[PDB]
Amino acid sequence: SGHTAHVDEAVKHAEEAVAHGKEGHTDQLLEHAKESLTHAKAASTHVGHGIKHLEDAIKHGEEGHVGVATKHAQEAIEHLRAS
Ligand code: NI
Repeated sequence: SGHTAHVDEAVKHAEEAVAHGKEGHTDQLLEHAKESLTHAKAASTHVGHGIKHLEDAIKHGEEGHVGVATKHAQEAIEHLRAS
């Protein structure tokens, strides 16, 4: 897709990852963070910050720290929305 659609899908999935994370839905946050990341990579400086945070969100999620994965996914949205 073009840049716009990828950024949009990256934001939407990151929003859904955040929403899952606040509910403690670790695997669902992971599923969406990974979809967000695929789109953010396909959209590829705002985007690069978003990618870094999504990668961090996935690492922390895989580590059982869904609060920390959530915050990183929120940070990714801020950056992706910047872009
Ligand atoms: Ni594309």
